[PDB]
Amino acid sequence: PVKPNYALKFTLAGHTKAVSSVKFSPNGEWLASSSADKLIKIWGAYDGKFEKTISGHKLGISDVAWSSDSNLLVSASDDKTLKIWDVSSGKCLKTLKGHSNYVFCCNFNPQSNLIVSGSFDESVRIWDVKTGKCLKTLPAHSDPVSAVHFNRDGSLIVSSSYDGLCRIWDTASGQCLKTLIDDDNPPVSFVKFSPNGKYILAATLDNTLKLWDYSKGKCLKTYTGHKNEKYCIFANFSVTGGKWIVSGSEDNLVYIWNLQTKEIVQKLQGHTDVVISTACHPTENIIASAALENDKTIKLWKSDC
Ligand SMILES: Cc1c(F)ccc(C(=O)Nc2cc([N+](=O)[O-])ccc2N2CCN(C)CC2)c1Cl
Repeated sequence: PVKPNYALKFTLAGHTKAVSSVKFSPNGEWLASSSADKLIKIWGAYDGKFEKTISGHKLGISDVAWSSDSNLLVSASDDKTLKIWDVSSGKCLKTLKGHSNYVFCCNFNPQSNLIVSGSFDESVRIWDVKTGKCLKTLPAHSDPVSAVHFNRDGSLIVSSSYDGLCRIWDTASGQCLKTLIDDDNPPVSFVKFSPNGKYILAATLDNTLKLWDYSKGKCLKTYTGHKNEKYCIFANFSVTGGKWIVSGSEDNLVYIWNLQTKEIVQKLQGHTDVVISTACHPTENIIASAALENDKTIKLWKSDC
């Protein structure tokens, strides 16, 4: 339809400090969350039912990501490591050591034989999942790296940084293939490829989201009306029903825009602190949102379209 009708269905409480990231498993069954409380929690994606806690990091966790088969998780921590987890057993399979400071972001490639990470140390690292060895260290940026993401076939990596740049990397060679810069270079707080891999969605700490044609190297859409000047807030493409852009905001709301018209179609009220993370379910019209220290809860919202 014209607008979605997301309504609050479940509030997931359990973390005792700020929640940093929420991610749906590719198979749609689970939600994983990470927190400053050093814990990963697993929850039912459709019922919000608490499943289990996964522990081991020595400091707070900034991000979590699923393998393509929904069996593994990778986490990125202030303790300067990433950990690879077998979700079913809760086992830490590997600890990925190499970054010299806080690890902020992580992702598996589609094949899930590789992990990419970004750190406060200004590097992007590519890791082998099976051995846990660092395969490449990319001298990616001149300030902390806020996000890293593989494209649809894993041949490219996009990275964003407080240095105001988005960079595109060849996975195989580690070569920088593109540096994206618009009219200014405010800190880039988030970036990801579109599902089809033709565009990149990037957030900057000037209350702006932008859709880029990275190949042409041109900004196609701009999304505004939300508050984002301090925190690295995750954004998403919603594609299960109407085509939306979804993001958290520092006014405690989840914002939803029409991708094409750039109009705000919904604002979701409920959280009591900054909404730092949102996720969109892979097959159903379900959004997960998570908030910082004064809230500590995760919310599941559902729409008919
Ligand atoms: C709750 C919590 C932690 F326990 C640890 C780190 C963070 C955090 O702010 N991570 C972060 C830091 C920077 N930075 O200072 O350059 C940039 C990006 C992130 N994040 C926020 C969480 N997003 C899922 C991943 C990237 C957060 Cl929110």
